[PDB]
Amino acid sequence: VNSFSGYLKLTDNVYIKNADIVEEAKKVKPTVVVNAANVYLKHGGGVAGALNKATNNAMQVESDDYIATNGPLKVGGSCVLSGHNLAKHCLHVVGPNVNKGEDIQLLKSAYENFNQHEVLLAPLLSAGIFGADPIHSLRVCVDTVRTNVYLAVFDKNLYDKLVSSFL
Ligand SMILES: O=C(O)C[C@@H](NC(=O)c1ncnc2[nH]ccc12)c1cccc(F)c1
Repeated sequence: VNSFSGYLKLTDNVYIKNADIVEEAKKVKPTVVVNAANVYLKHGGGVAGALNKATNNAMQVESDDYIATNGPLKVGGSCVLSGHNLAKHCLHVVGPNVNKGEDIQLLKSAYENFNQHEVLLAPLLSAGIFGADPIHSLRVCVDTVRTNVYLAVFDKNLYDKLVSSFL
């Protein structure tokens, strides 16, 4: 039994809510919050910019040290860093950015990173400004993630569309 509230159950292990992931993280303080990162961990906009802003830029400072040491992530890859004031850990996951020309088949690989963690608060990878079909992303999520995932969808109209079209 945990502290997530108001989530709609989609499957045995996937739950969904129309919510700002930052506000959910502040309220729940989960073990793992997922960031929709890019390979450079440059947290400018979207989920990443919003999470980083809520950490007072500490996420960016930590991320720059990570990249200076290790180089960039792969599309489809991830790294575990601090969750700062928002969570114990942040799992930075790189879904493909279709607007940048990245391979949509890598979305499944991106979601596979979630399976290394028992419970996650996460956004809908590759949706919105990353340019992929969000209905497809939700289907890949449900068909790939086996651990317990609480999805926070920011856009209200999108949430309603995802629920109403879910198979
Ligand atoms: O509208 C949506 O859900 C899709 C969108 N999500 C957000 O931008 C978002 N989600 C939750 N809390 C948030 N707080 C501030 C922004 C924000 C998105 C776009 C690309 C990759 C993703 F993984 C998710």
